[PDB]
Amino acid sequence: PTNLCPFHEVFNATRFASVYAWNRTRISNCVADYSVLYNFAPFFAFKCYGVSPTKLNDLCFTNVYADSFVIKGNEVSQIAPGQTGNIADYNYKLPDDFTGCVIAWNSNKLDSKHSGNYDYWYRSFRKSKLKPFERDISTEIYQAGNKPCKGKGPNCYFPLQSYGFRPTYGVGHQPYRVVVLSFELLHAPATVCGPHH
Amino acid sequence: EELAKTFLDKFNQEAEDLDHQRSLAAWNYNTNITKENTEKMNEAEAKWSAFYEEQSKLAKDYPLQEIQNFTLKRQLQALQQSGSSALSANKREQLNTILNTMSTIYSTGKVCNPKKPQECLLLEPGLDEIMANSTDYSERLWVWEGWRSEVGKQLRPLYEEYVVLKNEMARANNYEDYGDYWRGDYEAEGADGYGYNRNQLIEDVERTFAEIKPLYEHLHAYVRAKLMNTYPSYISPTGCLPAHLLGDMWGRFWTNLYSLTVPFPEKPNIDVTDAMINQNWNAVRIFKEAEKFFVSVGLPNMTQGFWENSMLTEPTDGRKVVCHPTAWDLQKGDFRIKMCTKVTMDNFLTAHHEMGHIQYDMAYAMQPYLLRNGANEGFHEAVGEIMSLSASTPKHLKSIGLLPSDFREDNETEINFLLKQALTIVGTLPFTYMLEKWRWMVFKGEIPKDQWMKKWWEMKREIVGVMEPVPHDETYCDPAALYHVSNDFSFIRYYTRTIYQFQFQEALCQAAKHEGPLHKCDISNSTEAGQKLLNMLRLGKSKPWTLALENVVGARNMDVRPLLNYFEPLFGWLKDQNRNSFVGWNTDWSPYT
Ligand SMILES: *[C@@H]1O[C@H](CO)[C@@H](O)[C@H](O)[C@H]1NC(C)=O
Ligand SMILES: *[C@@H]1O[C@H](CO)[C@@H](O)[C@H](O)[C@H]1NC(C)=O
Ligand SMILES: *[C@@H]1O[C@H](CO)[C@@H](O)[C@H](O)[C@H]1NC(C)=O
Ligand SMILES: *[C@@H]1O[C@H](CO)[C@@H](O)[C@H](O)[C@H]1NC(C)=O
Ligand SMILES: *[C@@H]1O[C@H](CO)[C@@H](O)[C@H](O)[C@H]1NC(C)=O
Ligand SMILES: [Zn+2]
Repeated sequence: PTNLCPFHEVFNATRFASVYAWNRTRISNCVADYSVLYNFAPFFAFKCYGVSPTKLNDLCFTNVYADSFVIKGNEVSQIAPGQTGNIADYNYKLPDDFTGCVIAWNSNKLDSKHSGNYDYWYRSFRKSKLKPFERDISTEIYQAGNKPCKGKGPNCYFPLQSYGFRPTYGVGHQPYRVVVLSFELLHAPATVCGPHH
Repeated sequence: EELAKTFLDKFNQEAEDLDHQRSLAAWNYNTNITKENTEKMNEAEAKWSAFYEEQSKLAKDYPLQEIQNFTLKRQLQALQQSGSSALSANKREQLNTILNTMSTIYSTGKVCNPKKPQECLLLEPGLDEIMANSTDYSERLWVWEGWRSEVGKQLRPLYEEYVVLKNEMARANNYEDYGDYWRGDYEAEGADGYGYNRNQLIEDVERTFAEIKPLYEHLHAYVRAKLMNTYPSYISPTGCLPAHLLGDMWGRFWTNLYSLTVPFPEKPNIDVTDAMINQNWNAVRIFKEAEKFFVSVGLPNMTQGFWENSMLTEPTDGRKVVCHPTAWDLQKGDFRIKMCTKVTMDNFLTAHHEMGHIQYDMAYAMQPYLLRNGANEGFHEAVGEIMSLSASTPKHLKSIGLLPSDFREDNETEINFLLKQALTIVGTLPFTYMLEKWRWMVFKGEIPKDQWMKKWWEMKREIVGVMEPVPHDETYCDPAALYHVSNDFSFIRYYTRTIYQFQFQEALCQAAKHEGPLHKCDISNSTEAGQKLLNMLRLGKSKPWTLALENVVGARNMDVRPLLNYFEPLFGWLKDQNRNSFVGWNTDWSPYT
């Protein structure tokens, strides 16, 4: 297995998924250099759970999963096991047994325009909480009241929302690009393996 | 049941997008005054208030007597309050044109000198300069009367139409008048005796003014004495100080008479401007010093956007800019300060003040949109100034290196310091209270407009002890020649603030366990004091300001005691100074006019 895992191109990507409709790419059958990741190095969060940023390039796993999206600065604290908030409750929840790594770098000069990047969205309303790795792209009007509903009327809200992304926002509201790497030990031959094993 | 939490949650998230828009537009106007940016401001304001209207009615549908979460109840009451949404269509844009016009007049007005008629000159930078240095009665007088003649006369008709519309909006919000809307800031709904009804404020002001009044009076007599030495025939030894002879262009702070009134002139200087001049300071260093003081106590430093987006120098671009110092929270961790900071000690302390605002705004950003305010207008200003009280002690000035290091400590220099402090703190109290009281009257209908300035100068003479140099008919609108009056800012804050301060500093000095006089206390390098204060700046308006007070000082209302005790040595000295003097003023003599 000599071809080198395409980790670069999850990160290197003109536009990211909206957290509510977060992407996933399956790294399957290759040698795994976590090195490229530092071609986006200025990192605001680099938190591993189960393995160590200083021990990637030695990880032998059956599979790797790379989930990507755009979030507020504030909300990066929510991409962690056992966390609570809109982004983990209705958009992207992780298992408590998570083995993987959350990676998060600032993306203002790309994802923020002087007139609001309203092409970014998150789910602010849901009847109940997503389970880990659940994903939900409904646009049904949320019904707050016992009463019936109508389009974005009262007691009856449009379910998603859009971050105004503009350069003068303070850092906690700027756009951040997030990549969760999930390391999968299955019972099968391990074919995402690192340079140093 | 509580679909209130949900409605409020959608509201928070739209309203902060829209309020950032409005704030940016207002900023872009305040730092680049053009026709175009004026109109882009009008359009941002239109969208804000069109939005707030629907959200306000939509909220009035949730009964506030079913809400038991006092937090959500404070939010829902804030929102059931339809400020601006009260005025409507023609009258929301009419108001806004009136307001833009007053604003651009105030910050574009130029007055010329009879001596060199080709010398027209602006207030925000230059006429201020004259009013701070000069000691020429006729020079000062032509600048004072020229400002009031050439802008106050331009503002009069505007102030009138402004008062009718602002009052209409207040009545539409179920207030007696606009002055009842502004005093509603001090209204709080908690429990036991943590409530506060608007109509207490006027009592509670008038109580404290009385307790302040003796001290002011003595300071007044003394300042008159020294001013007689520089203007012998223009000032009576028993009457009033002329209005154009004080620290600045109004009688607001007496902090430019220190030179004329320094008790023991042959000693280390409390004013420290000369020092900065030779110490080669600039705007960026004054603010880096404010920043260091706030970190020294344990507060955040300033954001990058604060440095990359604020106005600290007056722009040399050709750009025309409203220069009055203001601290902006544009709702998104987008904090700025708009100030034309010049290298003096006065700007150094005001950088302390306006950064104290920014620090409060950063502090309560954990709170939901509708609760991100001060506990009351005063607290926001007060916080700016508590730090200042410490930033200003000689001991700290010495630590800065701005004083000469050598230890010439003595009551002598403590009297020097207490007087420079009285000139700015105590001096401003009657001017402030009298200004707001005039406005409260004008709003309540008690002054016919055929007697506006008649009741201005009358209250001036009676309450402040200040008389006018030339007579002013109702073609003037002097009161509007101040930023706050013509730029629609509540003014009684600068009263409550001055009292709330010594209540805070005293408490925050007890924490630092500073022994001895409250006026030699300095909370620098005191992380426990910073912690004491931040715990309550983190509340904002989420709790009754009365409890917010008790949380740090142990009072539920204002208390002149710490202020009086801070200035007590100066009271004793000043009293001696006026043993063979009349401690008071009479509105009989005039200065020819
Ligand atoms: C990402 O990789 C592809 C590989 O062909 C390249 O064409 C693209 O330009 C890369 N992105 C950037 C920003 O260079
Ligand atoms: C999402 O997946 C698509 C699949 O074609 C891919 O092209 C795109 O780059 C991904 N976007 C990201 C990085 O979220
Ligand atoms: C100031 O305003 C003008 C017109 O309103 C605008 O075109 C210009 O870009 C502004 N200048 C700046 C941003 O300094
Ligand atoms: C009030 O509601 C807030 C959310 O708006 C919640 O965090 C808090 O716990 C509630 N307090 C109560 C139920 O007393
Ligand atoms: C706070 O500590 C600094 C750092 O040594 C010192 O320069 C300063 O004088 C201290 N502040 C005081 C003594 O008020
Ligand atoms: Zn202020």
